[PDB]
Amino acid sequence: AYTNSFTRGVYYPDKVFRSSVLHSTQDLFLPFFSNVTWFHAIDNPVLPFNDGVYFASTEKSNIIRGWIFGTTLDSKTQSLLIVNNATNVVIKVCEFQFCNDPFLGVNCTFEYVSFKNLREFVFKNIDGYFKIYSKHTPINLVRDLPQGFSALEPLVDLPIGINITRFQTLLALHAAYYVGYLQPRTFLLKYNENGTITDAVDCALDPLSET
Amino acid sequence: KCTLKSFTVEKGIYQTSNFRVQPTESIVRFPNITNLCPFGEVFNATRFASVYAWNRKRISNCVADYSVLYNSASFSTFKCYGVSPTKLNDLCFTNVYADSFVIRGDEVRQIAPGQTGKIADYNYKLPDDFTGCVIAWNSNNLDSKVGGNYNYLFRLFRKSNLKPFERDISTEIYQAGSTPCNGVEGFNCYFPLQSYGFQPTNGVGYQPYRVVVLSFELLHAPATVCGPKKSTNLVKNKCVNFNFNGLTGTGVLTESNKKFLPFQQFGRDIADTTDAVRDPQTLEILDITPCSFGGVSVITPGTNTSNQVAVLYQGVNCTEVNVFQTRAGCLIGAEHVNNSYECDIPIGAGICASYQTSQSVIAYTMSLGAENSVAYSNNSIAIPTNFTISVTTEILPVSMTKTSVDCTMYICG
Amino acid sequence: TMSLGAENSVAYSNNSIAIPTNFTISVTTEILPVSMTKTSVDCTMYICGDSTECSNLLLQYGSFCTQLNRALTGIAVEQDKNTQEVFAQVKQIYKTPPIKDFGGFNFSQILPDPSKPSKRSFIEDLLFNKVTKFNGLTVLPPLLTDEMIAQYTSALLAGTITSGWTFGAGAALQIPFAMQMAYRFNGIGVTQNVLYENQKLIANQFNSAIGKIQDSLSSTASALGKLQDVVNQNAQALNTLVKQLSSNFGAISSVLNDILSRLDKVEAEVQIDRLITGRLQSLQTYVTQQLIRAAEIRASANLAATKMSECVLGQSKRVDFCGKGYHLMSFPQSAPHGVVFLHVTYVPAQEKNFTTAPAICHDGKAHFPREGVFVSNGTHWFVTQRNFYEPQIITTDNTFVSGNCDVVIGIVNNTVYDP
Amino acid sequence: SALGKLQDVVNQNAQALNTLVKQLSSNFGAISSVLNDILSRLDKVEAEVQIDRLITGRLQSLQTYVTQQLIRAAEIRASANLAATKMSECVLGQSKRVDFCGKGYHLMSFPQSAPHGVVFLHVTYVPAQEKNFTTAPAICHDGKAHFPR
Ligand SMILES: *[C@@H]1O[C@H](CO)[C@@H](O)[C@H](O)[C@H]1NC(C)=O
Ligand SMILES: *[C@@H]1O[C@H](CO)[C@@H](O)[C@H](O)[C@H]1NC(C)=O
Ligand SMILES: *[C@@H]1O[C@H](CO)[C@@H](O)[C@H](O)[C@H]1NC(C)=O
Ligand SMILES: *[C@@H]1O[C@H](CO)[C@@H](O)[C@H](O)[C@H]1NC(C)=O
Ligand SMILES: *[C@@H]1O[C@H](CO)[C@@H](O)[C@H](O)[C@H]1NC(C)=O
Ligand SMILES: *[C@@H]1O[C@H](CO)[C@@H](O)[C@H](O)[C@H]1NC(C)=O
Ligand SMILES: *[C@@H]1O[C@H](CO)[C@@H](O)[C@H](O)[C@H]1NC(C)=O
Ligand SMILES: *[C@@H]1O[C@H](CO)[C@@H](O)[C@H](O)[C@H]1NC(C)=O
Ligand SMILES: *[C@@H]1O[C@H](CO)[C@@H](O)[C@H](O)[C@H]1NC(C)=O
Ligand SMILES: *[C@@H]1O[C@H](CO)[C@@H](O)[C@H](O)[C@H]1NC(C)=O
Ligand SMILES: *[C@@H]1O[C@H](CO)[C@@H](O)[C@H](O)[C@H]1NC(C)=O
Repeated sequence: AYTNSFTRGVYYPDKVFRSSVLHSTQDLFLPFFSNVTWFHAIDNPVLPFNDGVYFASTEKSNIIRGWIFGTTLDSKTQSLLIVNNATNVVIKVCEFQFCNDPFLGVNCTFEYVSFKNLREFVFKNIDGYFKIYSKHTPINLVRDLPQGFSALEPLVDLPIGINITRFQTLLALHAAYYVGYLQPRTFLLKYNENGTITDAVDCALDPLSET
Repeated sequence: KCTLKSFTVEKGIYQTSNFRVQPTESIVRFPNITNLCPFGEVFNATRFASVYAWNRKRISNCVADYSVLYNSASFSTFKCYGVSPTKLNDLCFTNVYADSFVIRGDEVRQIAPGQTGKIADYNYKLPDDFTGCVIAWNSNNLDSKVGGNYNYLFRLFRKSNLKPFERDISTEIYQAGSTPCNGVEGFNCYFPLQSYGFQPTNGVGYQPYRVVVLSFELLHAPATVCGPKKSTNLVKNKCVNFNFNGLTGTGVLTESNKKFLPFQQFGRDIADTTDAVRDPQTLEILDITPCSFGGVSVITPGTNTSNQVAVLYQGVNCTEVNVFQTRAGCLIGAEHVNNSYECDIPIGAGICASYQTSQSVIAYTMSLGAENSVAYSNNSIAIPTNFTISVTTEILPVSMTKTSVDCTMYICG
Repeated sequence: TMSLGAENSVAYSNNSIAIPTNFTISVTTEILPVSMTKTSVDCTMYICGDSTECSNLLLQYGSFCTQLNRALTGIAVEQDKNTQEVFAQVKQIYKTPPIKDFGGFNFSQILPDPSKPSKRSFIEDLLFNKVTKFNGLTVLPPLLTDEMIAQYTSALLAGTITSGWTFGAGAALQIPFAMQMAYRFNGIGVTQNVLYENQKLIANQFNSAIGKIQDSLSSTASALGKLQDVVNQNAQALNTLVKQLSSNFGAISSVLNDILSRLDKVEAEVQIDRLITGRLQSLQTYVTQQLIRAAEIRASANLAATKMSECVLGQSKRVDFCGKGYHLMSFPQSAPHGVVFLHVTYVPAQEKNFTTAPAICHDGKAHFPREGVFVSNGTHWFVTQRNFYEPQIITTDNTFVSGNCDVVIGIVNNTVYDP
Repeated sequence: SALGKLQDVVNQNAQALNTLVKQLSSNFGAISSVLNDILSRLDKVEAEVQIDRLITGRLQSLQTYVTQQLIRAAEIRASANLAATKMSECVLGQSKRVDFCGKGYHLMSFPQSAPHGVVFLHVTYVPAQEKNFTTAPAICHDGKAHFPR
């Protein structure tokens, strides 16, 4: 299944404050109105990672709780694993030997700890530095990812140096979710009076956006 | 007189070199972390890494002293890129990646940015734009052994050259032709690694050398590896020189309502200079405003008539420099007057100055002319009963001197 | 494909004339730039930002920095000269009497309003609403404040209303405003009885045309485009000069304090000379384009000063110099960085066709009109003033003789009256 | 000071040539501002590095001069076009244009030559001694309204 991404998937590009300004930047962004893959966990196959990922899920029930990343997923290299279970965060990179059908059951060079709603996330891995961004919002639409704009703040950067070409998501076992890929687009970002990114233009979308 | 390169000065207003408020104190701020950085875990380990499989050590959340390294007689080379070693103790970085390995004494030439050859292309690749230091020492007494120290390995072959910092540890057979290798050595099919096998009989070029490449994560992100420098109390509402985490500048600091989100560390201007900071010891946002500056104009009657003078600090406030405030700036040595006259020397915003009685420079709002109610009514006319013939002069420039310049004789003579 | 205009066969023949039987008083706005913002740049602080290390390298380049400050000082002094040459054309600050008995013409919307915090007219306040510093860059104030510019437009306007053109040639001489307007009608070749016989209509047409200026300015934000374009070009030039401080020009960083906090002197100088080279070229490109832009504003101020003299202090015979139609009069209003002229013109309105002749035969003598055209309603022949239909009996006193009927091509037989 | 517009054109052109000659003494980052000093001290490979810093800066110095002389020539041309118009309209004619040829009602003008310029002596009639009168737009007679010619 597929859906329109609309203007979703913008994030704060750098750790610098700006306000009441229009600012132009080139980075891995999800293009406006791009084509997003869609799944229903009541459905967690392995997917390619490309240059980076936008991920989102619908919420009323806490089914979806984590992710796996790597190249072969079979102990031949360090594989990033993330859990965020709605009370705790746990992160690991060991040479795990996952089975062909893993779930969260209801060498480790790094380790770390810390529908009514839509949860949004962005993952990117430039030179194996795994950066993460996210957002949450209430929603009115039961079926699908609604049209709107709200930028994602950074959460974490992992200095792990890991090559990723494949990834997967983890269900809790004894909901609608989404995947789309980032591209090296130029964007014009609007920073408001309170320094929030409140709107953007994808400069390659159409000739008016290029104008 | 020096600005005009003349001993006589005509009547007028002349700009002379600019005024700047000077920094009153120097302010220094760094994170209050106390850990000494773990560099001994790299430089003084008994074991060391093979160059085909170099070890990266993360350095973070600590106080360094890089001068302990470059003061030492121990190092056979100490190159630095994007930084000078002498200056590292004043800086602070988000992380250091200390990459570490053994190579032969000749191969130090391949441990540099943008290089080629067996070590650079098949073992350890530095980028075109590296920021860091490459530190090497002869380790014959640590890493040679009789019969050969075979514990140190290098990749002899690869099917394509590595990207910068691409840590390929694969032992899969190198294929030199169309011949299938079946995971074993054979015709056109070779193991990709070799061993240095170091012996104490080896010469200065074929001896083992230990290498550390300190690579600096230098970013807008918060810093965690700082040099050994002190930090001061903070200062506000005063022009000061300042340093936050190595970000050196000068200005008036104040508290501010700039609503930094918890991940932001600096604010930037249209010139990409910094216009706010977050302090590394308290989560408080400081606005930065430039120390006051302006042109300085000297207002003079001609030296043919007086040596008295008045001075205008353009756009400055008189609290920052008779003394009088105007929209043009702070005006000093001019007597303010409530009479109004033709504009003799122009100051700006309707203010002018002249030399008058007590013979001194005076400053006043200019008069546009005498004020005249014309005697209009619906039945009154004025008719001229006599005339005067005026002859008035007008002067117009028509040409200028016809210069020529042989640019080959101007440039090269 | 664009259309140039509606096609029109003019109804020409060798004996047909069209004479206008009525007129309209137009008031039309002209907007001219007169000055631009007086910027100044401390080129040492722009290029080197109070680094002493960069400051000593910038001395290797000699007098490039003082001649940039000399060029911008010449541009800045010229903006006050441009303003003085347009507005300071009065020698005295004239004022209107407290009784506005101008024969029914109503100047209240262009004369000063004392309720305002600066004494601008109502139309000068609309003009001031419809048009909109850290890196060694500064803005210097103009010599004449907007309050002083509004006193000059007030004096020019009050001299023109109370005394006509006389205050331009010498002392202001009072003349009743309808008698001054009767002179303006003689100046376009309309006989002055046409004003006195139509005075109440001409005043209503003028007062209505000033009401249309208020409505246009109180709605049409594109109207002052020439002044906003001059404001916009100077802002875009400064934003370009400031953003060029963020460029590397091939140095390791554009921030001069990165180089001076990361590198020792011998390696820092190699990086700083790239910043000096690119920033010096950035500032030379700005000053060169501000010199070319200043020359264009000076040409517009020289035109605005010539329109003040020839259109406000006089009445102009020059076609289309003081608006479209025959010029009667003009009024100046102040605007941000410029001047607005309200040009008052006579436009002919309602043609009728007539038969016409070059001359008339009477007693075999050829008679020609002294100051008019010979015209016919189809049966009778009349002499008319040339710019307004007012037919008079053909007489020895509105005609003159020369020779006899044998010579003139198209002469007509009609009686000429002897009083 | 009455001749100031012509002296200002002399002074600006003199100051531009003195600025252009002073810029020969600048190093632009070379070891010396003297070209024979570089060539008598250094061998060809190292001398050409120093000479190209002088060539770069002296070429920029001369481009700056010729650019501001082009901009100044356009101002002198505008003034000469105006002077040629005042010659035709006020020496060869009698102008009706207000304040084009002096204040007052223009009678006549005389050209006088001056260094790099022209001086016009403009002769004008100025009305000088007013008297006030009552006035009327028209006069009644036998019910006829009369207006002055
Ligand atoms: C996404 O791609 C599929 C084909 O892969 C196409 O049918 C669908 O219409 C596309 N949707 C959008 C939003 O472009
Ligand atoms: C989240 O994980 C922790 C262990 O990391 C566990 O103790 C906790 O109960 C989990 N919470 C939920 C809501 O599953
Ligand atoms: C750790 O590395 C060794 C080889 O050095 C490997 O055999 C082992 O499987 C790795 N650990 C895990 C958790 O796979
Ligand atoms: C900015 O934040 C303030 C509260 O700090 C709020 O009142 C205001 O409405 C916000 N403005 C915008 C444009 O979001
Ligand atoms: C040290 O810094 C932290 C914030 O980083 C702050 O909470 C603490 O009060 C500081 N203590 C001192 C003595 O500076
Ligand atoms: C110079 O000053 C003297 C008196 O000291 C005076 O006679 C002369 O006229 C002055 N000239 C000028 C040009 O000011
Ligand atoms: C000058 O500074 C004082 C504070 O010392 C302030 O009250 C005043 O408004 C300032 N005036 C100007 C024109 O800056
Ligand atoms: C000018 O007049 C004002 C009152 O109008 C007065 O306050 C001020 O002190 C006077 N200045 C001088 C220099 O006398
Ligand atoms: C004048 O006469 C011609 C006769 O053909 C006619 O076409 C034209 O419309 C007339 N114009 C006016 C203004 O009466
Ligand atoms: C106009 O032309 C006609 C012929 O079409 C001729 O008979 C007549 O005399 C001419 N009239 C005038 C006034 O030229
Ligand atoms: C004309 O009359 C007015 C009446 O107020 C008077 O002020 C003015 O001085 C008179 N002018 C002459 C020249 O008589």
